[PDB]
Amino acid sequence: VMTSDEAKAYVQKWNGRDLTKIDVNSPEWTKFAVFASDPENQAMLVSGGLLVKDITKAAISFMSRNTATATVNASEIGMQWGQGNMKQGMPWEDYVGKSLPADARLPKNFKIFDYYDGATKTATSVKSIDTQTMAKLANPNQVYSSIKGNIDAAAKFKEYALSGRELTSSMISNREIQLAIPADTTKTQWAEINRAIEYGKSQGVKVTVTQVK
Ligand SMILES: [Cl-]
Ligand SMILES: [Zn+2]
Repeated sequence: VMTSDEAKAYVQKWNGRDLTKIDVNSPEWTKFAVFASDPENQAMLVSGGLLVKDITKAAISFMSRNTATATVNASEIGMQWGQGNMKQGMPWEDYVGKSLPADARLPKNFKIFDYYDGATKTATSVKSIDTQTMAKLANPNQVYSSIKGNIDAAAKFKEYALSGRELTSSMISNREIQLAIPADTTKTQWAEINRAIEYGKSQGVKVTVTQVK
């Protein structure tokens, strides 16, 4: 996690340089982008004078970009937003199921994960978040914390054995979350989503996002 010292020195280093030379997979860019988009640092960076710098502006817009891996029509996977779990979460979960191996689906009450593929040692949790509720639209950091909770759950998992079937963490190499969001998700919500995704990486959890319109 980036300290003010580190952020200040990083900004100084990039003054008057071409920003296209920035490796957006480098650990330092990643840390700075997280630092600079975390809104508990906004007034800090603004009134501190770091926001006038191109790299700081570039970090913010980078974290606000749409990082959805796919876009799917709700009407084609039997899904609706905001009409209750049966028409939202469950069709989402079945749709993910059709794209994973035929052996992968875990029993209904299995804890935390929904799918597991032994061929790749990949355990998958399936989630949907309606970003268009009055709460999520008007309350900063709720989208973030919701995804964070899912991430920590997935990383916390050690072992679950239910009615003759068990999965242990020694057999989980990849932890993934397949997250669905509505396509009218806002720029500010995308910042939260990307911060959550990056936090996912540090916990060894891959968060993949599909926009459902
Ligand atoms: Cl456990
Ligand atoms: Zn489930």
